[PDB]
Amino acid sequence: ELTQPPSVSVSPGQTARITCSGAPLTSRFTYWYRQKPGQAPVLIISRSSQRSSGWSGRFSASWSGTTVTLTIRGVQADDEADYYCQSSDTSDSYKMFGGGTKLTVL
Amino acid sequence: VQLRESGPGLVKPSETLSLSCTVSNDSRPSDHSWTWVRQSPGKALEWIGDIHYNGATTYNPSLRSRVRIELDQSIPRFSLKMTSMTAADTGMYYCARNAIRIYGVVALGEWFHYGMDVWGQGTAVTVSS
Amino acid sequence: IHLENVTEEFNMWKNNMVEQMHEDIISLWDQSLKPCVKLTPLCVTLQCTNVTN
Ligand SMILES: *[C@@H]1O[C@H](CO)[C@@H](O[C@@H]2O[C@H](CO)[C@@H](O[C@@H]3O[C@H](CO[C@H]4O[C@H](CO[C@H]5O[C@H](CO)[C@@H](O)[C@H](O)[C@@H]5O[C@H]5O[C@H](CO)[C@@H](O)[C@H](O)[C@@H]5O)[C@@H](O)[C@H](O[C@H]5O[C@H](CO)[C@@H](O)[C@H](O)[C@@H]5O)[C@@H]4O)[C@@H](O)[C@H](O[C@H]4O[C@H](CO)[C@@H](O)[C@H](O)[C@@H]4O[C@H]4O[C@H](CO)[C@@H](O)[C@H](O)[C@@H]4O[C@H]4O[C@H](CO)[C@@H](O)[C@H](O)[C@@H]4O)[C@@H]3O)[C@H](O)[C@H]2NC(C)=O)[C@H](O)[C@H]1NC(C)=O
Ligand SMILES: *[C@@H]1O[C@H](CO)[C@@H](O[C@@H]2O[C@H](CO)[C@@H](O[C@@H]3O[C@H](CO)[C@@H](O)[C@H](O[C@H]4O[C@H](CO)[C@@H](O)[C@H](O)[C@@H]4O[C@H]4O[C@H](CO)[C@@H](O)[C@H](O)[C@@H]4O[C@H]4O[C@H](CO)[C@@H](O)[C@H](O)[C@@H]4O)[C@@H]3O)[C@H](O)[C@H]2NC(C)=O)[C@H](O)[C@H]1NC(C)=O
Ligand SMILES: *[C@@H]1O[C@H](CO)[C@@H](O)[C@H](O)[C@H]1NC(C)=O
Ligand SMILES: *[C@@H]1O[C@H](CO)[C@@H](O)[C@H](O)[C@H]1NC(C)=O
Repeated sequence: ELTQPPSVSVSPGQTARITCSGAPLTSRFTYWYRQKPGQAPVLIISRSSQRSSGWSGRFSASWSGTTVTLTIRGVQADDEADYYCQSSDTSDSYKMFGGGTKLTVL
Repeated sequence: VQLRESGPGLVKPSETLSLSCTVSNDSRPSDHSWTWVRQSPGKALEWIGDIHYNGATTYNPSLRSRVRIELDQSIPRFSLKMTSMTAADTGMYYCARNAIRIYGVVALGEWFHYGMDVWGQGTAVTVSS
Repeated sequence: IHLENVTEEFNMWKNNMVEQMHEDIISLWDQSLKPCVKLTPLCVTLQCTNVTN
């Protein structure tokens, strides 16, 4: 499956980073979502064509080994939610989710 | 693009499940993917299955023995057939559109998933008596 | 010039027209290959990776 930190604490204004780890992340592509409590998930990082870094706007992500770092630039107090990395298997048969990671804002 | 779910609210245990999700304001409804994903309270998300308008479906293999997803395309509303409801499946369930864009021949796999852009209403799936 | 009633049997499997035609083009296409660049310094220790994305 996937591997995440359970919760990440940071003050506003700094740069919070979340490391989604897992065995399928050797090869496959990683999603990202945002879900407010009591409401729907929101796709936050999608992808373009393959050699195009997906998309770089307000967030970014790098890759090193089986770890994928979720860079959050410019933390404020309004983005408080729970976050999720998503991928599939290298065999391309089924789709799994991350464990879930709470944003803790000071 | 609009979407709305459809649910009964209260379901007894050991019975079945009939859900659907109606889609409107979609200029190309025919070339996306359509999926059910559920959520338990205070838990992670939980993918269920998916359907494409060719008729090809995949499922979560652990849940595969009790589920089925089917489709009407005239009314852009795809259904949901879960059997054998248990109280552990009490949660918040979602329909969603997983978009795919095309960079060439569809039959040769020159496409990629855009990502799941549009998320459903959510329904308080209550398995109780 | 159309001819009147000549019973003649062919043999498409045994003629030298096919044999010459195979010999012509190989010699002709090799003739175009002569003044071009030789270009054999590149047979060296090439090292690569996958295209990064
Ligand atoms: C052998 O036979 C084969 C047939 O079996 C044949 O295969 C065919 O090959 C060709 C090419 O090889 C394939 O053509 C591709 O088709 C793609 C899809 O095109 C369809 O979809 C678009 C999208 O329309 C959406 O939006 C409008 C509103 O604007 C709606 O009205 C639509 O209904 C639809 O809406 C849905 O999607 C929305 C967005 O998610 C949803 O929100 C919504 O709910 C809807 O559901 C349609 O518009 C197309 O119809 C016509 O319209 C456009 C308008 O300009 C015309 O230009 C077009 O030609 C159509 O006539 C069509 O139905 C295209 O995406 C793809 O084009 C991309 O690549 C080319 C070349 O690179 C680019 O020039 C082009 O600009 C596109 O590039 C963009 O997108 C790609 C995404 O991968 C990026 O890589 C690229 O960087 C660029 O991205 C940028 O723009 C994006 C959007 O603009 C943006 O999101 C990005 O972030 C970025 O900014 C290409 O044309 C064709 O599908 C094959 N068919 C099959 C069946 O396989 C083969 O060729 C034959 N071979 C031989 C030798 O004969
Ligand atoms: C000689 O020719 C004959 C006929 O001309 C050939 O026989 C045919 O062979 C076909 C493939 O070998 C076979 O098609 C399959 O049939 C089943 C049941 O009918 C169907 O489910 C299959 O559809 C899957 O596979 C195709 C291609 O792989 C996919 O395009 C399709 O979407 C389905 O794949 C999905 O499920 C897979 C399950 O493991 C996933 O791995 C896969 O990634 C994919 O998931 C994606 O697509 C889903 C749909 O969009 C989506 O929900 C999901 O999220 C992913 O995005 C396929 O149609 C024919 O049944 C068979 N016909 C007969 C009569 O036997 C024969 O092979 C040729 N001979 C030789 C030796 O090759
Ligand atoms: C992705 O790669 C492209 C070219 O390979 C590069 O220009 C871009 O800065 C990279 N983006 C990230 C976020 O690493
Ligand atoms: C559908 O929704 C879009 C926004 O995504 C809106 O601009 C458009 O007016 C709507 N279409 C109709 C026919 O109302």
